[PDB]
Amino acid sequence: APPVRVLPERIHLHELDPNPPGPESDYRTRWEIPIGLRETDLTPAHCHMHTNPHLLIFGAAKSGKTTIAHAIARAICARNSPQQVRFMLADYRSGLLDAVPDTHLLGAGAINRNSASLDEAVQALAVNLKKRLPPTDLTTAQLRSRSWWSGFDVVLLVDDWHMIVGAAGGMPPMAPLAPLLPAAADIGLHIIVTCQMSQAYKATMDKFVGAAFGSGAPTMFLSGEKQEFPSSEFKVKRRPPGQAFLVSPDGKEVIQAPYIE
Ligand SMILES: Nc1ncnc2c1ncn2[C@@H]1O[C@H](COP(=O)(O)OP(=O)(O)OP(=O)(O)O)[C@@H](O)[C@H]1O
Ligand SMILES: [Mg+2]
Repeated sequence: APPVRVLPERIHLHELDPNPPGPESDYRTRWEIPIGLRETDLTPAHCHMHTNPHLLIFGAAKSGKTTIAHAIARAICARNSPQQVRFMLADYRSGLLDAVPDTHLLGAGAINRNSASLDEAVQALAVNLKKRLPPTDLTTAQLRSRSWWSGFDVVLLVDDWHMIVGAAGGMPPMAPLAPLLPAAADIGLHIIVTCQMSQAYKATMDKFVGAAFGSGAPTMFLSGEKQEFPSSEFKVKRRPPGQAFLVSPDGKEVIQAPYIE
């Protein structure tokens, strides 16, 4: 009678990521980010952010959204120096002060806790990021190689998308950045967005989260009520905190996302 071992209800980031490679490594190694422990083998699943730049995290109340975003930002910072990565945060509920060490923050206005701050920061970011757009001049050998510009990748770490949408009036938030999203891989842009499950369905059809979702961004479906998001592809159901059905074009599987105090 074989011994039972199930997906543990709490896995620390150091258990998921005991041997992180460092800034010394190449781009591919620096952006192979562990995001959780698979139920099938207690082995890390990864965000291949060197190829698909984004990650979406959907979840009901107290399902672990903020902590997971914290933990994944840490795994990214373990792999990348402040010359290789910079973080801009949307943190309306003010829970991500320590998600990133102040060495890796994108300037003095990196942490935005309200609409006025975020609008200004997103304006400045889009102006800077558009400078990295690929010319039609160059050769496709330079396209995947991203050789026409050098600098840090930008991670847009966005907690509680539903609040940003609600506090934006009727205007779309991230309007300056949404047009650049098709070129995210070419300009080194990564968005990591959490959203309450009750609004995540509406979010999958907007121009920011929906652009990443419709283009195959890996998506954690944490605990939620099936009727908030009933599409049978994803198995939206009540889950322990941190447990998620991870969906990408690369497959669908149950993971335990990392915890961090
Ligand atoms: N990866 C995880 N694994 C297990 N438990 C977790 C994990 N992350 C968070 N938790 C637990 O779940 C609780 C809620 O965590 P957290 O605030 O991150 O979720 P949330 O979705 O941001 O909640 P809120 O609805 O307040 O925004 C915490 O008390 C924490 O102990
Ligand atoms: Mg939260």
